[PDB]
Amino acid sequence: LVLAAKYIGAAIATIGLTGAGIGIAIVFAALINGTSRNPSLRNTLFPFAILGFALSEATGLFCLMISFLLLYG
Amino acid sequence: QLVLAAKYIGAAIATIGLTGAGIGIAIVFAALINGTSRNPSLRNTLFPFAILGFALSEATGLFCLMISFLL
Amino acid sequence: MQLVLAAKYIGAAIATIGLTGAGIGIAIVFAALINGTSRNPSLRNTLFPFAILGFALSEATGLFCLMISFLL
Amino acid sequence: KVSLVAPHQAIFTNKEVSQVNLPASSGEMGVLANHVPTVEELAPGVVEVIESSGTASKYFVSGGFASILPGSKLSISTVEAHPLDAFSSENIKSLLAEAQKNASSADETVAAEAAIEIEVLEALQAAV
Amino acid sequence: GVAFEPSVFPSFSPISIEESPKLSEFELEEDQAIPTSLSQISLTNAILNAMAEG
Amino acid sequence: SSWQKAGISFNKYLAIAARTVQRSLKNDLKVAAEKRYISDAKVQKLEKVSTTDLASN
Amino acid sequence: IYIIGISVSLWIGLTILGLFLNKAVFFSLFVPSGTPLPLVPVLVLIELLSYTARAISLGLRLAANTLSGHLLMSILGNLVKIFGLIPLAGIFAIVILEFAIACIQAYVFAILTSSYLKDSIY
Repeated sequence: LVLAAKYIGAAIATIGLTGAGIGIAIVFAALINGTSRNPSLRNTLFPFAILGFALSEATGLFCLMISFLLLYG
Repeated sequence: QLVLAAKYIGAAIATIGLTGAGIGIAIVFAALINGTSRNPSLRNTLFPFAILGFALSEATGLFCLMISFLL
Repeated sequence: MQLVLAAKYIGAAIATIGLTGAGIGIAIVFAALINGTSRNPSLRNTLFPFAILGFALSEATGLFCLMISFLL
Repeated sequence: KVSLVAPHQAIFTNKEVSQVNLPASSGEMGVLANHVPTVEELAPGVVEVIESSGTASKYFVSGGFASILPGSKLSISTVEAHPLDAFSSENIKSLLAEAQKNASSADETVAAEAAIEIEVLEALQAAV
Repeated sequence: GVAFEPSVFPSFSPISIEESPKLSEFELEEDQAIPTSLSQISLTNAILNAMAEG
Repeated sequence: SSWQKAGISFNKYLAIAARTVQRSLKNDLKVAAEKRYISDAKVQKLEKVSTTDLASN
Repeated sequence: IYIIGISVSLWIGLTILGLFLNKAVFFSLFVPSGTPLPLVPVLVLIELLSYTARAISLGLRLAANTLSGHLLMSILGNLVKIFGLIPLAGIFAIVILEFAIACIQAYVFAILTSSYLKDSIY
């Protein structure tokens, strides 16, 4: 039976969402606390937050494609 | 049928290591964003350690993803 | 045997879960030594002796756990 | 290299020192050779400066601001800096007993000033 | 030691001491009074030095 | 202490700690030291060339 | 009450997505922070996708409050079989927290709608 083990591959693979969810808040906590020290507002800290969040979110997008491929192919 | 059933579950248990790779990319960026506001680590200097430090932490996620993708 | 060979492969994977404590332990002592040396002035002594001795104690957990998975 | 200059006399003045341990606001910090930049407030403790060997001079500072420059320079600006041998044990007990009885006995700034004088007198009497 | 001249010395406030160029180079406690304590201590020191020279 | 809630700044806190440490030391070593903690100066705020009440603590 | 809460929350989520799409027909669109990079359209998990997650989280307050009150049936059989006065203090604290959760859930729903109206006019 291959259909029974295919459903378990989409549940245990979602355990990696803890690092992607906490990583978006870790980069936002340092940017909000650093901007109040004057005066990283326009660009500088604001431009690095958009590029820094894409690196932390890359692990969640790659792990989600593995569980989604087992439920379709 | 037991060999094909274990291959589908192996792609999910091997993805548990993404918590260290996802949080590691943000831990290096949090210290670089807070340290750049102290004046004046902008161009180069701290930019080289952040680019080299992020590639070393991302090596664990790329090696762990090849194991589940080889099934 | 089929039941004896299946438990040996599962034992080598469950025993390898302890690498998170040994891997983060070597980095915890290195993070305090890098930040402590910048505050002057223990570099080649004082803090250098505790970092070498402290890393050997944290690495004992990874070496003992690796022998269990290697013998199963 | 220390610059412990008071507002009445000069102690270190010229740069001819090695190590110095002064009590700051957080903990008992100690400057070594090339110290890092740290401008923390000094509390009412003992400011000992080790002169190469064991020729340290314990100077009981009354509190100030220990400034550490980036060029391996320590500027300990304090109001009063006296040695440990210039204090009397009989006269120190009279100031601590009068400040404890006057605390929480009136109003205005009389009870608030007695609490700060009792804490500074207890720390100097325990380091004899 | 015979003649003199009228000089002047500026005194910064608490808002100008924290807005310096290299003010964040030293380890200062941002939770406690660090910006206000630097301007209050400098006012009494500058007044004592000007009165002694005068 | 809690000197931020009252009207005591860094100048008043440093003068109170230096005067209490000098009086708690040796009584015989108080030569040329009592004049640094006692003053007869007064302060009077002016307005418009009139002034108000003169205070001296 | 559980089926009516999920149906009422789904209608509020569709109105927030339809109002933001109607304002984009005459005030440009964009809605994306640019910092010399790309791949901004792949992370479209907000605006339209955020309305589905906010409606299920806000609508679950009615089902979570009913689960706390229905849990007293298991503790009633053990108290009528240490002293049983510990169950009265615990049920009073859970009832006060469930009633106060309605005010926090209503304030969280109004704060989420303020971000959609301010971003649609900027």
